Amino acid sequence: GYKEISLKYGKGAVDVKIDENMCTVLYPEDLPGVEDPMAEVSRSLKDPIGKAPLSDLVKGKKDVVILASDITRPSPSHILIPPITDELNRAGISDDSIKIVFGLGYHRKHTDDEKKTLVGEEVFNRIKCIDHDIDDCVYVGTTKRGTPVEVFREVYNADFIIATGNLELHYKAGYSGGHKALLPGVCSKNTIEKNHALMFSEGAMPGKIDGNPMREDIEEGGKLARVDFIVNAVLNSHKEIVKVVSGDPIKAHREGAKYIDKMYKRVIPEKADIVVASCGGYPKDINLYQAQKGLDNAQYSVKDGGTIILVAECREGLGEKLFSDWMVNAAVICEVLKRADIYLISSFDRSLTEKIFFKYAKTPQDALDEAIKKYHDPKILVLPYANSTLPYV
Repeated sequence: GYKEISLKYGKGAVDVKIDENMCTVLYPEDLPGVEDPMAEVSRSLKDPIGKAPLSDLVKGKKDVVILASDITRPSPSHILIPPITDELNRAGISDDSIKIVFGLGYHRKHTDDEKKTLVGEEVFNRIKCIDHDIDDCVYVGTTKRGTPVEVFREVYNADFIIATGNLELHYKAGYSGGHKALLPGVCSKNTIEKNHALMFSEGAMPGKIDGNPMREDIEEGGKLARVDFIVNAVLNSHKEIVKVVSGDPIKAHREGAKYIDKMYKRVIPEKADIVVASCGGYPKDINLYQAQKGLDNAQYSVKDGGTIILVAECREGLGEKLFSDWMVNAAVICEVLKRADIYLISSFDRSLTEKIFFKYAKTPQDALDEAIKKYHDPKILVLPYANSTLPYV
């Protein structure tokens, strides 16, 4: 036994020493970003998953709409959109038959400069770039979960809809991308409101599609809006494009989700009694609110009655105002995970750490030594990069 594992903590690192036969250490396999992203887009458009290529699908269309967004940054639009329009032009579709719609959801409209940023100045000059108008939607049906689907008129009017965006793990929708570009981004306040209520279901969790009510509602509303085709950028932890998937809004998305899974999903035979999770260093552990991203990932791998040891400096404090005010009087995950014990190894003192219901230890080793005593031959799981590593049972 007695393996030494170093865990990132703030701007440095700290060691923990574990019986090697008691523990297992899971690491992400962060792929490097492609050397030529636009060429990668072109590759995947010749290689569409679950659909014939754009060449065969858009013949004779006159109102192609491309969905882009920067609700989530960094947007891939300026890389994905030009190679798409190249394919449309190749198939005989002129720039007057092409339209780009930005999915605002609840957010404010874009300035001209911000639109040029999102699509590139050359696309902006050739092709109309239109902000979602949340007050100009058209009802197209209700999902089986009761979400009325009211789509922006520009999108409703289209004879062909190409959804673009990122594809990564999402803490509620399981994964981003696919039909998510349409629902709720270019839908009405009603669609956005009711769909968002599914966030609080028990199956709204990262890495889960089937049985995820939020993901299922999204893909359903997306299907009532008849999204035709997706182009999605698979990102790594540095938000670099490692892969592009194109084609059927369902099948292409599943392919993208397997690439994410190859990088970040670490399947686990059962839940551990002790989980040691580092956020991976400053500034991912800059404050407790941000450290939650590590804890939200570790929460699925600890047993009922288990112990999480969260290694996160939080030099800048509790973080976001509404989250912090809740902890001392958005925080949802911490509240859920309190069927286990949580040690916080941080720059906080014991009094503050305990005031927010964490257990306190000076170092991770001290926390693990006291936790190990509370269990009979505990299984120990160590997540050195918990902000991107998803243990999955």
